[PDB]
Amino acid sequence: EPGDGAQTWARFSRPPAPEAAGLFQGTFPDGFLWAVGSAAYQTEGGWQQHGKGASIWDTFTHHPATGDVASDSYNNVFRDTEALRELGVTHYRFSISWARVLPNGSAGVPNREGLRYYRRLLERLRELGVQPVVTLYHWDLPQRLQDAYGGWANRALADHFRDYAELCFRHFGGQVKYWITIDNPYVVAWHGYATGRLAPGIRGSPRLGYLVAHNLLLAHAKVWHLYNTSFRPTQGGQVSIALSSHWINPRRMTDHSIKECQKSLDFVLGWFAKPVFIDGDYPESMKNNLSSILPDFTESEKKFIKGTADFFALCFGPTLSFQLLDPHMKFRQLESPNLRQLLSWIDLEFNHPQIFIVENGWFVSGTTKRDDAKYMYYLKKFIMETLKAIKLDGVDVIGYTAWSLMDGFEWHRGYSIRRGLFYVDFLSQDKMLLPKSSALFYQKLIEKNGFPPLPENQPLEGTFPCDFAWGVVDNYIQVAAIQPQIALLQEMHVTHFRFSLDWALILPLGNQSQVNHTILQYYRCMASELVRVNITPVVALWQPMAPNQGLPRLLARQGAWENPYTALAFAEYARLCFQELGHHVKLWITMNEPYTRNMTYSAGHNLLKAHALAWHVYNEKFRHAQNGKISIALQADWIEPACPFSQKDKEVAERVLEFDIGWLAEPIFGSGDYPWVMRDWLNQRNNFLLPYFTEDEKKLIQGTFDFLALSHYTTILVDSEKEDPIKYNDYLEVQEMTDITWLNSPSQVAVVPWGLRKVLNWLKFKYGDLPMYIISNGIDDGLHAEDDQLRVYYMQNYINEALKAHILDGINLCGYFAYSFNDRTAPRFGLYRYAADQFEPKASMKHYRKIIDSNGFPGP
Repeated sequence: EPGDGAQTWARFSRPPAPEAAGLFQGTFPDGFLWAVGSAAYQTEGGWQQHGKGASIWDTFTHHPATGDVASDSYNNVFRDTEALRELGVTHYRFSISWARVLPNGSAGVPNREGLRYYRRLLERLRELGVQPVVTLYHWDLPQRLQDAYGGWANRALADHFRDYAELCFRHFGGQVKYWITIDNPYVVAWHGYATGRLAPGIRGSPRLGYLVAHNLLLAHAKVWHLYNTSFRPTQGGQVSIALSSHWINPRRMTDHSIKECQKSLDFVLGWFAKPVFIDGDYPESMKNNLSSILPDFTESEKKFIKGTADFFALCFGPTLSFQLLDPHMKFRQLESPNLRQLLSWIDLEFNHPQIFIVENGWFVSGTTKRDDAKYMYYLKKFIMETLKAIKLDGVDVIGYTAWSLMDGFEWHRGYSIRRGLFYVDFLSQDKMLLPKSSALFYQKLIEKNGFPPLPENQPLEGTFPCDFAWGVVDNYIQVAAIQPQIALLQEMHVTHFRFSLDWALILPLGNQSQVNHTILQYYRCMASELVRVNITPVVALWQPMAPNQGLPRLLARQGAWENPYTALAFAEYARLCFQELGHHVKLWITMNEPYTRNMTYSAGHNLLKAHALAWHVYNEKFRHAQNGKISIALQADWIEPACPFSQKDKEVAERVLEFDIGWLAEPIFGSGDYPWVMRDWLNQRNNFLLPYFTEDEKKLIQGTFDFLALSHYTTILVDSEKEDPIKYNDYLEVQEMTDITWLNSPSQVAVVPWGLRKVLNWLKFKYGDLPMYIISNGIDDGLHAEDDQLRVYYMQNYINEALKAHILDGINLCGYFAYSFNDRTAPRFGLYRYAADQFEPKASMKHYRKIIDSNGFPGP
C-alpha cells in the first residue's frame, strides 16, 4: 500500500534513544550477505581486446580520461581474486557490458573470448568460496544499438534487452544466485539523455527523459517475465531491480513540505519502484503535475509490470547524493546521506520486501593514494545504519555491498576522484594492486560477523579505589553569590571543586603595588567554608581563552609572554596566591591547559620557565610549612591514527601530540628537552626558531611535577596525506578530521569512551608511573527535547572505561572530573541549566549522583 511512507519522516525525526542512535553493539544474523562492487567501464578497459565491442562511453570520452587504458582487467583472473582473497568476502558484485558479446545493432555474433574470461572468473569464485551478484547493465550502451535506434527513446531497444538476457543465464550458468537487471535507471534516463552530462546525448528537454525511463521500466518487465517462464524451474535464485535514491528531509517540517518531500522521492525512487512492487501503475503525483509529457501505461501492460520483483535492491554513494542530480525534482529540499531512515520507507511502502543493498560507498580525492581515511569512516556508518535497520527498525536486510573494489573513472569528474578499495598507480604498465586502509577494515568486519561485543567495548564490573578525588569544573566563575554554589556543591558530593582566578582580574595593572582585595577575600572565605563541608578545591591560574591571554592591559601590549621579564612578573603573582590562599588548598594547577597550536614557539619557552620558577618557590619556601602537591595541567586530546594498521599515521600521531602534549611536557616530565620528533622535523625542513635549553635552565624545568592532570574532551583523528587544500596543515603535514559514526554533539564534538583509555596508558609509557588525574572532561547538551540522551552515554561510559585501565592494564588513577556544572558560565555545556534565573538538575544529574554516592558500580 502506498501513502503510508509519510510516517517514516516523523518516526525518525525524534530518535528514541542515543543507544539506538549510536548502536555500539549488535551482530548480523546468520545468513547475512556480504559483497564488494565494481563497474564495467570503471575497471575492465580495452575495446578491441579479444573481440570486445565499442561502448558509448568511448564516444563520450573524446568530447565531454578514457576507459581504454583502465586497470588492465579483461584476461587476468588472479589480480582481482588476490584482492578478493584478502577481503575474504562471501560474495562479489560486478557488471557485464552489453557490447562485450553483442555489440552489433541486431545482437550479432557473440564473442567466445569474452565468455571464456567470465567462465574462468565464475569458476575461480567458487573455489575461493565467492558467489556473484551480477548486473547486466551499468550505465553502458552498445554503439551499433545507438546510432540506428536513436537512444533509449525507441521502444525496440527493450526487445534487445530480452535476447541478451536469454544468454545472461545460459552463458553464466545456473550458479549465479542473484541478478540485477538495470542499475540506477534514473541517471541513465534523465541525466543520461536530458542534461547530457552522462555518456549519451548532447542536450535534451525533460520530454526525452520521461520516455527513456518509461522504456527502461518495460525493459525490466521484458527480463523478469522471461525468467519465470524459461529458467526458474531449473533455478531458485532471485532476480531483482536496483534503484538509486537519495533521502530528503523537510525544510520546516510542514504538512505541505513533507508532501513535497514524499513527492520528491516519487520522482527519484517511486519513478520505477511504484509500478514494480505495488500496483503496476505510475505514481499519482506525476499524473497531476505532469500533464501529458509523461507516457502512461495501458491496461494490458499495467498487469504485465505489477509485482515484477522479489526483493528491493538499493543504491547509494556519490552517484546522485550531493552529485549529478537534476535541480527540478529537488523541490528546493535538503539532502541527507542516511540509510536507517530510508530503508524503513521502502519496507513500509512496498508491503515488507527483503532488502539487499547493491551499490554503496563514498569517494576520495585523486591525490590521496595510500591512506584513504575518508572512505573508511564513510563506509562504516553505512554498515552501522543497516544494523540499525535490521534490529531497531524491523526491516529484513539480507546483505550489504561495498562499492569500487578497484579504482576507475567517475564519468563526470575525471580521474580526479578515486574510489577503489585497492589503489593502482597511473604510471604502471603492470597495474599492480596494493592493499589499502579500507580493505583492512573490511577484512576485520566479516570474520567477526559484524561488531560483536569486545573486552574493551563490553563494560567491566569494578569498584572505585578509596580516597578518589572528585569535583566539578567552572573556570569562568564570576566574582553576594557564595551561597548558591555551596548549597549546590554539597548535593553534588564535591571534594575538589575545580575553578580558576582570572588573573587578569586579580591584578588591574600586573603589579603588587595595587590590588582589589574584594575578589581576593572571595576565595579565602569560600575555600575555608568548603573545608567545613569537606571540599578541597582545585585551583587554576592562567587560561587559554582570553582576548589578552589572561594578562592585564599593561602586561599584554609589551610582549605578553615573549618578554623574558614577564616570567618574573608571573613569579610574584605565584607568591600572591600561595602566601594567602595556599592554606586551604591541597591540589594546584598553574597553567590551566594552554592551547598548543596557535601559541607562539618563542613565547612557549617562557611558559615552561615560568612553572620551574613557580614550582621551586612553593617547594623550597612553603611546602614544609603547608603540605601540598603542585603540578601542571596540559591539553591531551588523544590522537588516534585514522588507520590502526598504517605506520605513517603513527609517526604523525606523535608530532601533533608532541607539539600539543609533549611540547609543554617533555621539558617538565621527560629528560628536560624537546621531544626528538619535533626537533628533527624543524631541522629537516630547514625551518627553525625554537630556542634550545641551556645547561643551567635544563635542570630548572625537569622534576617540577607531582601529579599529572590529563585533559581530554574528545578524540580527534590524524591523517598524513593531504585531502583538501583548506583543512590540511602543510606545516605539520597533518590533516585533521573527525569520525562521524560516533555520537556527535550539536556543536560537532564527538564522544569516544575508549579515547580516555589510550591517552591514559600513553602518558604512563612516556613519563613513567605516577599518580595521574583526569582534570577536564565534559560534553555539551543535545537532542533538545530531553537533554540527557548524549550525557547518559557520555559520563556512564567514560568513567567506566577510565576504571578499565586500573583493572585490566594498571594505570594508576586518583580522581575523575566533570566540566561545566552550570550553563551560565559555559554555553551549551552546563549540567544545571540557567532557566528563569535558576539552576535545575537535569536528569543526568541523578545519573552522575548515583555513581558518586555509590562510589562506582556495586561489585559482587
